[PDB]
Amino acid sequence: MKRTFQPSVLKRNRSHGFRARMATKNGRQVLARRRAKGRARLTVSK
Amino acid sequence: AVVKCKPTSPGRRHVVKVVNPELHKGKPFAPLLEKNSKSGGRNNNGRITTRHIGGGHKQAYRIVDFKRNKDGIPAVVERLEYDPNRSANIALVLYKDGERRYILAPKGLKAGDQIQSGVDAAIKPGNTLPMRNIPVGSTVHNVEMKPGKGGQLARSAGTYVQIVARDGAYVTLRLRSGEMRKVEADCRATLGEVGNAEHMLRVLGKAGAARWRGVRPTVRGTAMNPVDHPHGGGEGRNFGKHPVTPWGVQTKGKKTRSNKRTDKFIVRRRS
RNA sequence: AGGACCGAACCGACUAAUGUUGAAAAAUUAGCGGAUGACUUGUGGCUGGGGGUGAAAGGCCAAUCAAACCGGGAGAUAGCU
RNA sequence: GCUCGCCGGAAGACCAAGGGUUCCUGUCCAACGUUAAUCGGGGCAGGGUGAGUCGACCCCUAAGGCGAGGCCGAAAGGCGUAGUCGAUGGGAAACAGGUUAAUAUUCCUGUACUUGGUGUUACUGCGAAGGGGGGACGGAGAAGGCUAUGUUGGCCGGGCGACGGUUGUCCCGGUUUAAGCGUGUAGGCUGGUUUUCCAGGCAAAUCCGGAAAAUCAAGGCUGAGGCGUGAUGACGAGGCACUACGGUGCUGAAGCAACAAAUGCCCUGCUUCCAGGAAAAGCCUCUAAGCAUCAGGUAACAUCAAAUCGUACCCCAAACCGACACAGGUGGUCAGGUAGAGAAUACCAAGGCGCUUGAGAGAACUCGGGUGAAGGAACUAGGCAAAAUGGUGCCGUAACUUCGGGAGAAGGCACGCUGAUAUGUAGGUGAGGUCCCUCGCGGAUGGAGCUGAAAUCAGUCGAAGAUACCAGCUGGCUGCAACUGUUUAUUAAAAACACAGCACUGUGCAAACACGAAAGUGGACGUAUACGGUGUGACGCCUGCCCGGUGCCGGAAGGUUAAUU
RNA sequence: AAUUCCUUGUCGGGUAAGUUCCGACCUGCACGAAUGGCGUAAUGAUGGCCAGGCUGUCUCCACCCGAGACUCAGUGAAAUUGAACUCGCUGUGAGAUGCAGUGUACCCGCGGCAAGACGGAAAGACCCCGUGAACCUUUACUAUAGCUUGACACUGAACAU
Repeated sequence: MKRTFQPSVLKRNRSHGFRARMATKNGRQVLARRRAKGRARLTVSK
Repeated sequence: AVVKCKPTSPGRRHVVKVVNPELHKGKPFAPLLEKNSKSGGRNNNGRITTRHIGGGHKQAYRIVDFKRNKDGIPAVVERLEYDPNRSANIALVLYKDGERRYILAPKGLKAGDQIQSGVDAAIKPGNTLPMRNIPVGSTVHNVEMKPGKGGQLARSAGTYVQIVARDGAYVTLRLRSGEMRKVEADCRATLGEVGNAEHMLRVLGKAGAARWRGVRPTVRGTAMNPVDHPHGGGEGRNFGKHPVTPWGVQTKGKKTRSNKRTDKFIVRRRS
């Protein structure tokens, strides 16, 4: 059966990547929350 | 010509074709082509603003000259061509100076017929002059509403307006809708009628033919649920309310013209 | 020529049996429908929650939809267990 | 290692996506592996991915995204111009062989090719963020000409048979060779050449386009494949010396022809149809501003450079998505033999597997199958299921019908093998030879050889000849919907939704309408034979009466009536 | 009749027998003409009915081939579970393994069946309740976007009646 996750690193980075997060006010707030929480992986970049 | 196909299959019984052998059986003039990407009825916000639009055959836009501002230069018709962007056929005309342009094809315009624009042009089909010099009571098409911007009225397959009066700097027109509108007596109009009159007698014959034109299916509204449409649902076919648009407007007589800006060029709105 | 015919791939899912702590959170087996088209498919893109999209079933919108998910208001309120 | 069995339009091979060392070697068996395990995609260690030509990067753009200014918006921010990003598309060039335990069009051998920089020489009008050309494009169909590939024969080498026969019309195997360069063919498109003039191509233009003359018909472009060269080579079944029987040096014969033939190439073609079929750059040209005993441009030769990243391995799967070593899902490419219409199906090749618990027993019952006396739907909600029909050709085929259909209606006959017709026919292919010739990949003639149906007659075996796999049950009455289609992913595929068609109504363009506090966008680069909404739902015969109510469209005398005053 | 309550309407057809089916009758409970009416060739994995053929669908099952079940070795779950030394009957308490009376019954396994343990599974979807929700409807109430009316403002000039 066709499942939900069909991986594509291009669509992954364009949708949740670092530059995609830094391109909007709210995306930058996501990084701020993850930095404050102490996340080791801020994004899905690599 | 109008021809009824034979019922060799369900979907060809009622199809009626409009074949015209005079049309060019070749490629169009490339310098006058442009990309025309489809929209699906969606606007810059990506929302469906006009329903029932989607798919269809790829189309290239032909740059048609609706202004006809090359005055004093005769032009000969090279060939009649099929235009997918409109119901009427277009004509590739060659000016004496070597310039080529597309124009709407009038009723009886053929290859080799000469045309001309300007005030000193002759009163014959295809010629474009200001309505000041057009005799009253004549039939014209591709009429300008404001001098110099381009024809906007009577551009469809077999449409035409009739100049019924000329009072001053204005002239009165009988539009194909029956509306009696008046425009300035400096707007250019082309003599004759747009020639594809048989375009109305065409019968698609099947659903797929409408999808070729980019027309998506129309869901009625009584077949929906109330959350989707006022006509909504009901156990069976009830429909116990006044006919109404989506978004709640009558659709059965309610006039919705609320311009009030012109309010002057209209005389006999219609009917 | 054909939203033409028979029929593989491909796309579908009408019947039956099995399975039902399954091999599988919807499949398998035998048959079944369409199969040049309103077809199908890869890649990328757009539409964002009272909104989208919908050949319209209240269907679908990440195994979740008569108003998604996450967080917050929040220890909502609960004359009920 | 010898057998057996399975896949073989894959259960084989090569990739993308994705994963990210799972690849190779050695070593280990606690855990992981649904059992054991010496084994492993497990643990530990080491090793392994070599590019001017493959791909990415790069140049160019599509959808779309961002967006200097700008417009708009309480703020956030939204839209969008110039621009700049963005492939799933366009854009220069490498082939064969050999080689590693693991990489290769990347290393080696051989043979090549492309784009740039610099320099020299010679001849020179060079120059764009501009103009034009080109790039540049649909569906279906039709053949024709070719190749991949295959078959047979010939040739070379080997073999003479575990059991009757097998020195012959016998058996096994091999018979391979690229890009590039040269030739420019089948065939496709186009009439060329020169001069003069011009409201056009934002200015210019020798270019494009247009006009009027003269002169010739042979000019050119495109173009598979073939042939030649590449190649006195490489490869090569098998040998000769080493041979730890793990492999290495040398040598290594034949290496042709015919036929058949693609869904691949000529073909971005040809024909035809309507639903009328991307963009930009590279590239080819045109000149402007400007620069000329310069600079630049063209050709030849020489020389330099072509970086950087990816390259292992899996990739219909045990390595990706599914929590699993999960009967699921996953795009592209390669496409052998016999039979066959066929990529169906059966059996096989290359190659790869026997699916990570086995042994025994041969109860009930369950699952998946086979056969069945007599009867034959008596079963049951219901012929559910099963059984049955099944192919080709010929004959033949009703009601009804929108004259297309219904229809493969129904139903009936014949199908194998052998021989002859005919030592292999009709047909297809086509050599030598001959003749012609603008002497070429030419034409005509010629018919060798190769290939090869179908039919008839006769004979013959079996219970059965479309013998297997494969492969319509049919007919009659009737409701609903015209039809093909669409739908509740995951209990409903339908009489429901669409549908062509019909009608009403709105909309004169800054259209109605819709998304948007707005700008603006869609509608539409459309203009009433258009667009939106509503209902109905092919077609045919039709669609009657009622405007009191509600709504809508109009109208006015009067009454009533808001803010305001 | 996809519509007919009475109703298996009545008659006829088909069957030995037909609440279905087909054809008529009309007494249309409660058809009806674009929320279309009546027909309609073709089409349909569509609904209903009747035939031929076919058969293990059945009368009525029998045998056989395989995969499980069974035994051995290895590995090794699950739901459930107040505790159990966990029988029948009649009665009792509102359908008893557990109380009363009585009967029967050596202790423990394996293979099977599924009547009960009101068996397991999911705080019943029916029903009612809550001054609980959520969506939906409308000539329910109150509001409101939008559309629309006018006044003032952006907004001025003269002329005539």
